[PDB]
Amino acid sequence: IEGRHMAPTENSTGVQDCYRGDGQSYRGTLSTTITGRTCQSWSSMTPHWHRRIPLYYPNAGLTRNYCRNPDAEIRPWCYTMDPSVRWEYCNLTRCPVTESSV
Repeated sequence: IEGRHMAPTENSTGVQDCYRGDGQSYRGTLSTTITGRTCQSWSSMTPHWHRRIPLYYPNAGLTRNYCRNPDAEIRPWCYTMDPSVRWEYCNLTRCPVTESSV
């Protein structure tokens, strides 16, 4: 989990940083994504329109810019603060330990 710049890439098999269990299971608290990007606080309208602000959706409970995803899958998928991305995967990757059955 977490890390610094080193891998010239990202998205699943692009950047380092391994996850555990369900990277997008309402966990993490890293508020980061990859090696120089965040989740973009859902409300900070400046670089890019994050998404349906806490007015249309049933106020689920987004942790500001805490790298995460609305529903689920395996890894989060939210924009970043860096005005040169608009989208990035949280610093979480398949670790060579945990497995998956269901």
